[PDB]
Amino acid sequence: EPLKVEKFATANRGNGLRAVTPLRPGELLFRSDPLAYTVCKGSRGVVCDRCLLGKEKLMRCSQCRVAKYCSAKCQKKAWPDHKRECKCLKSCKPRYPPDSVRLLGRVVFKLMDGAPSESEKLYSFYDLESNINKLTEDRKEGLRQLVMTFQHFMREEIQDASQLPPAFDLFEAFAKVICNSFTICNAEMQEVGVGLYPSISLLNHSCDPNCSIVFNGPHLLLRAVRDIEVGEELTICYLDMLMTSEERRKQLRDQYCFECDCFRCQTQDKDADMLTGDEQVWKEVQESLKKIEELKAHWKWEQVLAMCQAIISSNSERLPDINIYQLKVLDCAMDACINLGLLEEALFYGTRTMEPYRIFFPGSHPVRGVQVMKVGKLQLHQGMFPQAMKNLRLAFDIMRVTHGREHSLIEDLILLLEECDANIRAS
Ligand SMILES: CCCCNC(=O)c1ccc2c(c1)NC(=O)C[C@H](C)N2C(=O)c1ccccc1F
Ligand SMILES: C[S@@+](CC[C@H](N)C(=O)[O-])C[C@H]1O[C@@H](n2cnc3c(N)ncnc32)[C@H](O)[C@@H]1O
Ligand SMILES: [Zn+2]
Ligand SMILES: [Zn+2]
Ligand SMILES: [Zn+2]
Repeated sequence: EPLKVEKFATANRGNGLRAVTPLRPGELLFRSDPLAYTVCKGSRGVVCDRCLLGKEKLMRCSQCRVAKYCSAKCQKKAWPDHKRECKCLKSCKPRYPPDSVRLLGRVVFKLMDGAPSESEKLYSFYDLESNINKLTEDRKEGLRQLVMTFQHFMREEIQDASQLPPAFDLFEAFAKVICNSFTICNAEMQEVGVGLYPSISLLNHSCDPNCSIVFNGPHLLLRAVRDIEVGEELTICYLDMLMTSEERRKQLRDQYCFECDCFRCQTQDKDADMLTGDEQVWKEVQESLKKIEELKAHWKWEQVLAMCQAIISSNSERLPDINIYQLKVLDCAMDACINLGLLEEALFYGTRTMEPYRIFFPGSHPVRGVQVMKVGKLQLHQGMFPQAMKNLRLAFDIMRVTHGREHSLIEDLILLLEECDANIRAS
């Protein structure tokens, strides 16, 4: 069709997107490649720099020796967007720049040297929100340091403003990046990358949204996850669902410079359940998760598992599985076990997440769709067919809404459903 969405000017939250026509759950609203993107710090050399797929088979750029790739095709295609950054990268090894700086380098190369980008159809990098009049002095110091890091990293390819676009202010561009960066997760919901998607950046936040985004490599799909009326603002949740209203407050302040007075934030919706169990215990668990989550972002599965087991099967006092810190521990342990092939133990943690995930991810949410598929997949390969089929159908009922036929993972689920169904049919 023409578009199901259009940019408009909201009353109190700058620009927004709104429905042009009524929308149903699962309808594809928009799709976009990035303006610019980069692999994350902790997944560097663990995933293809370009398609963001994992492998043990990864060849690597001998020029800079920082880029890794899954294929000759991926190395070659990533050359135009990695030609200019190439020199700068080698030229500063091994104190590597923060992701935000590498990301902005690619933005600049792309605005200088690229044709207009399809990702900027509804809204461009130039139009993005900076919140400059809301930034705290502490935030500004932080952005100054990013500007100086950028001028250093980029010295070879960029010495002055004629090499940057028309009047382009680097302080403002980092301001834009802070509140318009998308985290790119792979099919298994692990963080692998960071990109800008300027048309998608019109979406304002809601702690109970009507839309969802999902990624297939660097490609982004925006889908409705509820019914939406003509004229209704389109929204997505910018944050992890496993957070309390206080945690959301801090993050929405610090990164996005706004205050949320939605129903959930006004009522502290779910907050008491999330923090059930003994406070001294969940305090330490939340402390240890810093490290467990760091190890995870670096794919260090045996170490993740060791630390999770010391919590889950601790000799000292334990937490309910509905406690968010406990829950995040169980999830990391599950993922560790999957990636280490300890499938019975993976299933044990996975099944325990099921009921909390039902509660903390209401309606249709891609994170729940994927977790349910994962558990269903584990059961399937232990011959637990009736319980598998149950979970695979549930995953399909979520992911037909959240991922849809345009996302290749749905094809994988379809194969699992046909397999499980074969088994039952014959039994
Ligand atoms: C510019 C304003 C948008 C900021 N937000 C996002 O970029 C975003 C949020 C949540 C995401 C993703 C991206 N990425 C995905 O692949 C979808 C899944 C649902 N999702 C996560 O699970 C997630 C949860 C908390 C932290 C980071 C995460 F990636
Ligand atoms: C990705 S942008 C969203 C588009 C933005 N409103 C614009 O005008 O370009 C993120 C910024 O939008 C604003 N924003 C998003 N959700 C909001 C909300 N629920 N209430 C108020 N402001 C919000 C904040 O300025 C935030 O830093
Ligand atoms: Zn690749
Ligand atoms: Zn290179
Ligand atoms: Zn809220």
